Amino acid sequence: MLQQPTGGYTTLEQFAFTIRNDGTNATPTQFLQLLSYEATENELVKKTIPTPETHLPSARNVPGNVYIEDAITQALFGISAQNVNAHGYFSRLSALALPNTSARLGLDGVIYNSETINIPFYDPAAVANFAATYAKLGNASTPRYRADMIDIYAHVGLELAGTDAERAAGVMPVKRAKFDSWEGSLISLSRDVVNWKILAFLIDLCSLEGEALRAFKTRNRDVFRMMLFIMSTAVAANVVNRKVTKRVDRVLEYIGVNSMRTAGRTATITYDLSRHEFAAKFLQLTFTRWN
Amino acid sequence: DDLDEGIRMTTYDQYLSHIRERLHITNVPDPIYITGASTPDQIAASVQATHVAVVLYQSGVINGSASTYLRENEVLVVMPDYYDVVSRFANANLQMNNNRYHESVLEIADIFDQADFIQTSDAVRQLRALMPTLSTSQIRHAIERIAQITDVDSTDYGKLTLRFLGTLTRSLKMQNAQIRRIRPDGTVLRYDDQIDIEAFRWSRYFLDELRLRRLSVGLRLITNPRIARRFDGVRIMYLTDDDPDPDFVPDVPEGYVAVQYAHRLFSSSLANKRNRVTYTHPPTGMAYPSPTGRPHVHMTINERAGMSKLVADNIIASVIKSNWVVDIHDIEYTAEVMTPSEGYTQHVDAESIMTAPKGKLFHLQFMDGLLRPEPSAFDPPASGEDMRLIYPLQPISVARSMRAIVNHNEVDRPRGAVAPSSYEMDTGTLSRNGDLLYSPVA
Amino acid sequence: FVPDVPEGYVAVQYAHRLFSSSLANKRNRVTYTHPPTGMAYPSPTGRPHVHMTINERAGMSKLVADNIIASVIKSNWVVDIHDIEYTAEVMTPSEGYTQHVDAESIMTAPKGKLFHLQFMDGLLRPEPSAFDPPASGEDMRLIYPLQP
Amino acid sequence: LSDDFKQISDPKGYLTYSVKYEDQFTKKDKLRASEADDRIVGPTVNLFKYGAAVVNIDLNRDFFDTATGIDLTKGIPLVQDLLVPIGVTAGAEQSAEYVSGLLMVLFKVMTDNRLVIVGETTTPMSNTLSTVVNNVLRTTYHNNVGVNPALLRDFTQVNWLNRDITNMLQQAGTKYGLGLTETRLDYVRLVKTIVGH
Amino acid sequence: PALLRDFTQVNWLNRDITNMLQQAGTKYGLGLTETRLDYVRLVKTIVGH
Amino acid sequence: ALNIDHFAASVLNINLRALMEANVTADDRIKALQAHSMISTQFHGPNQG
Amino acid sequence: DDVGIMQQKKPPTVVQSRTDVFNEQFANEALHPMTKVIFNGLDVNTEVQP
Repeated sequence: MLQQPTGGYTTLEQFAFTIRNDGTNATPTQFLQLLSYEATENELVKKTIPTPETHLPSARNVPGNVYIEDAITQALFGISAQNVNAHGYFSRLSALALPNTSARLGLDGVIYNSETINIPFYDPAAVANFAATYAKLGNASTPRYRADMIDIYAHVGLELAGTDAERAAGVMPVKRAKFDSWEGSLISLSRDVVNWKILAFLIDLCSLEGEALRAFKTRNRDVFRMMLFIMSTAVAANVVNRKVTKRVDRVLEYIGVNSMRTAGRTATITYDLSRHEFAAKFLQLTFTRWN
Repeated sequence: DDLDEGIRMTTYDQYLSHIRERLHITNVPDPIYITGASTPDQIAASVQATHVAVVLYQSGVINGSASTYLRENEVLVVMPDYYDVVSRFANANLQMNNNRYHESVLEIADIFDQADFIQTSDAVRQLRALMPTLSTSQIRHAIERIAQITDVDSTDYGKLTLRFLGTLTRSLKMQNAQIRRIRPDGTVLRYDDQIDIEAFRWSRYFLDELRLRRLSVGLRLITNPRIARRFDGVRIMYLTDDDPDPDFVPDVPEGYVAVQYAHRLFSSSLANKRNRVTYTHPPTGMAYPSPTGRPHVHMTINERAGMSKLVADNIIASVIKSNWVVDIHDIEYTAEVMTPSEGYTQHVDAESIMTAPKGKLFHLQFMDGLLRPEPSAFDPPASGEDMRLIYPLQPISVARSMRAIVNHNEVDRPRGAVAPSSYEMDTGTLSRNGDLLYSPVA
Repeated sequence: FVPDVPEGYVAVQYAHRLFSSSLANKRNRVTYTHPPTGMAYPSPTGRPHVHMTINERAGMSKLVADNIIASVIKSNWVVDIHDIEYTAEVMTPSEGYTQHVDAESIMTAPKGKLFHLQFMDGLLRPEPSAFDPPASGEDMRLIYPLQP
Repeated sequence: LSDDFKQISDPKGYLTYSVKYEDQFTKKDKLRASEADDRIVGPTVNLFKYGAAVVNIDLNRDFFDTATGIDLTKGIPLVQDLLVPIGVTAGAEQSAEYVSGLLMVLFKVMTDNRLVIVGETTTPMSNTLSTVVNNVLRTTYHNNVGVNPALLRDFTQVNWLNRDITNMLQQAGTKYGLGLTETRLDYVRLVKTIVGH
Repeated sequence: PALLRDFTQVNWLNRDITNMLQQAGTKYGLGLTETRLDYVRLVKTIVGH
Repeated sequence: ALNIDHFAASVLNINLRALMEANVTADDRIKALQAHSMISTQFHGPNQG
Repeated sequence: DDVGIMQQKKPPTVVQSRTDVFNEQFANEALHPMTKVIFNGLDVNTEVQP
C-alpha cells in the first residue's frame, strides 16, 4: 500500500521526474531558464472557468486489466496517439471511487479486479478521492457535456511565461518563447515526459489537505510548468529557427493562443481533433482543482 | 447487515430429501424440535449429538436469547412454509422480522464434514435450473437417444409385456433411489443395520471411483465463464459514432424517464384529418400523435410477440426521429467478432428484429476494427456518415488470450490491446498426493 | 404558411472561410466553426441551433454545399437563400403533385435560372372514416416561402 | 485381459487456439535462429504471426466430433436431438439444441479412457540453444512441438508484447518450463516405469 | 373468448378481459389437469383434461 | 552505421537535413494556382497543412 | 499508425431524400454501420498536382 506520506506522494523519491537535457539529465527547475520571452503587442484576459457537470459514466467491469494511467499520459504528451477518447477504459475506472470495492489501482499504473500479493498499490482511500474527479474526463467528448478550448489557453501562458506581476494582475501581453536548441529537441523532450508516472502527481492532488497542499503547490510549481510547455507546443502555430553565430535556436510562435492546428508537423508533436476535445477537458479539471 | 449471517431458513421438503436421508445413515438421534419456550442452552447440546447443525421449527415464538444463539453458532432452521418470519421469533428491538430482506445461496451440504458423502457440488443444480422442463415422455425420449448414439441396444427398457394385455409402459424418472428393504405390508422399513450386506448403504449410481472422479473434473469445464457463449438481450439506440472495439454498451443519457412497455400505452386516435398511432406518457398522460416530437423515454420490451406491426414501426421510428432508447429481451443471439478488413458478410433488418420467433436464435456479427490504417493526408472528405442501430449489453467480450499483436510506433502498446494472463504461463507441481497445485504465491 | 425560428436560435452569416476541412478519428470530414464561440463540430450532429442566412451561392464547393442540407435534417438548421426566383402556384386536394424540384438543384444551379415550385391547398380534402386501422408513414415539407 | 482403456502417442486436449490474421501487416525484418532454437519454440511462432487480430480459446473441433453427435460451427456446442417437443415436429433451429449439446459434451468427458505413452522424445545439446531457451528445457523435450505463450519469450519483433512476458517470468510468482520433470510417483514399476512429462 | 387475452388489436376489449379474467374470482386453464394411477399394475389410466 | 567513406557519408547526411527541415505545405501549392487564372476563381480540396 | 497503401473496405454509401415532399416510413435500412449521402454523384476534385 505504502499508506501515504504526509507532505505528498511526490516527496517519496522512488519515482520522480527528470527531463533529459541531451547526454545529461536534469531537473525541471534547471531547464526553464534556457528560454527567454519576447513581449508582442497582443493581449489576453484571464477568463473565468465554468463548473464541470457531475455525471461520470456508470460502472461496468468489462475484464481488461486497463492501463488507465498509461492511457492518460499518452494523449496529452504522447507522440501521435490513436483512439485516445474511446469510451471503454474510463467507465471501468469510475468503479474506483466506490466505498468497498475489490478493485485496486496498481502502483505501476495498472488497474485490477479483486487483487494480488506480489504487487503493492495505493491505499483505497487515496484513489477514491482521485477517481471521484478524473473519471469525469471520460465523457468529455459528448455533444452536451463537452468542454471549451479556445479560452482555457488564457491560463497556459501565464504559467509558462507568467511574470509575477502578471499572475498577480489579470492581463498578460502575448509573449513569444525562444530558447537554445539541439535540433530534435522538441520531439526529444516529448518522448521523455511520457514516463513520469503522472498518476502519482494527480492521485495526491486530491488527497493533500490545507497545509500539506500549501507546501505541495509551492514546490512542484515546476513539474506542472513542464508538462504545460510541452503541451503548449503542439498548439502554437509557427516554428521559426534562428541561425546565429555558431548557435541554433527554436522559437515557439505564441504561448497563449490556440491556432487550432499544426504547430510544426515535423518540428514538434501534433494534436488531432480528438485531442483538443481531450486536453481541454483535462485542463478544465486540473486548473480548477489546482486553483 | 452484510448480506450474510442472521438466520438460515430452508423449506421442509428440501430438508427431507437431502439432509434427512443422509444424517439417517449414521446412528444419530433425529434433529431436536425448536421449543415454543426458550432453550438457548441446549439448542447446540442436542444438536451436538446429531451433528446436523440444523434445528426443526414447529410451533410458538422463538425467544430473544434463542434468536441470537441461532445467529452466532451458524445453526440452521427449517420452516414448513415461509409467508413471513416476523411471528416465528418476534424480532424484539432491532429491525429484522421482515425488513432488511433475504437473498439466495447454496450449501453444498458441507455441514457434515463427513467424507464419502456429498460427492457432487453446487454447479449441478445450476445446470438443472438452467434446463427448461422435462416431461415424462421427453425424458424417455432423451434416455433413448443417448443410448442409441453409442451402440448400446435397448430392446425393451422401461416397460413390462404381459401376453394377455399387450405392452404397458412405466416411467423412468427416479431421484435419490436408495435400494432399501420392504416389510410384508409394503411400507418402507429402515436401513437394516447389522443385516442387508451394506453395499446398499448409498449410492449415486456410478462406476465406483472412476466415474465420480471423472465427472467431478469434467463438470468444472461445463460451468466455466469461457464456454458459455449464449448472450441475452439487445439494446437498440440511434447514437452515431465510431468505436475501435465491439461490446460497446452506450450508457443511457443523463436525464431520461424510464417507462415500462405495455400493450395499452399505444392507442389509435384521430389527429388532423387522418388516423394515427399515438403514444401515451404514463407520468403525465398526454397524446403526441406524431411519430416525432414525443418526449424522450427509456423503453423496455419484454413481450415481443403480441405487438402489432404498426406499434413496432412507431417504436422503430421514434428511436430515429426523437432519440428514444428502446430495449429487447426474448431475442437470443450468438455473437462473434469480425476483422476490420473485408467488411460484413451478413446484414439483418430492423423490421425482422421485431418479428423473430421466441426460441429461434440467430447470429449477428459485431465489427471489431481495432487495427485499421487511417487515410492519407490528401484525399476527398466526407458528408454526414454512418449511423449504427444495435448494441449488445451482455457484454460479449469473453474468450481472448491476447488481442492485436502489432506494435504501435514505436516501443508502446496500441490503445486497447491485451497480453496473455499469468495463469496460462505457470506450470505448477503435483499435490502432496494426487493432483495439480500452483506455484504458490509469495 | 411561413414557419418561423422556433425559439433559441442565433443568426450567423455565410463565408467559405468558416467551412474548412479537417481530420477527426480516422477520416477527413468538413468542419463547422460557429463564429460566436469558435468551436469544431466535425459531424452533422450536435451543431448548435443556428439561423444561417446565405446571400449568394458563389464559392459553394459541392461537398460543403451539400453538408448544410445534411445538417438541416439532423440538427434542425434553418437556412436561407435570397437570389432564387420562383413562380409556384396553389394546387387542389385531388390530382396531388406532378413535378418537383430536387434538394440539390436548388443549391448548385446558375444564379439566373427561374424554376417554379408547386404548393398544396387542402381545405376540401376528404377526411378519414369512423372505425379504421391506422396506416403508417408521414409526409415532409422542405422548402417554404417567406413573402407570403 | 479385459483392456478397458486404449493408449495413444500424443494427448489431444479439450481447449484449443484460433486466430484471425490481417494479410497486410508484415515486418520487413526476416529474423533467424538455430535449429534447436527453432524446434522447441517453432509452431507457436506460426500461430502468432505478426499481424494477428484476435486469438481466442474454446472447445476443440476435433475431440468432440460428429461421430458422437456434437457439432460446433458457430462456437456453441450444438447437438441435433436430445430434448424436444414430441407430438409436434421439430424446428429448423432451437435454443434447446444447446442445453442438450452442453449435456452431451459432459457425457464424452465422463466416459473417457486414455493412457499417455512417451513416444518420439529427443534431447538437444547446450551448445545448440540460446541461453534464454536453455533454462526452460529441463533435460528432454517431448518429440513433436507445443503451442504456448512465453515459449515465444524472445522470438517476436513485437517490442511491447515482449515486455510483460519477461516481467511475469521474473516476479518468482510463475515458472514456465517443458520437458522431463521431477515427480513424487517415480521408479514405481508397473511392468514399466512411471515418468512425468 | 379468453385465450386471446393478449393477441387482439382491438384496444378497449383487451384491457377488459385481462381484468375480469385476472380477477380473484375466476381463472382459466387448458390441457392435462391431473392423473389417476393404477393399484397393482402401476400405470396411468383415467386422465382429466 | 554503414561502411561507406566519411566524405560520401557527410554528403548524404547534409542532403537529407535540407529535405526534412525546409517546409512546403499543400497550401503553398494552392496559393500559387490562384495566380494563373481569372481573379475570383475559388479553390477547394486538400486540407491546408 | 501509418497511411495505408492497398485499398480498404466500404459500407458503401447510398443516396436517399432530396425532394420537397418525402413521406418516409423508416422501414429496413442497415442496423450495420453505413453511410448516407444527400447529393447524388458528388466527389468532384479531378486536378492532380505532380
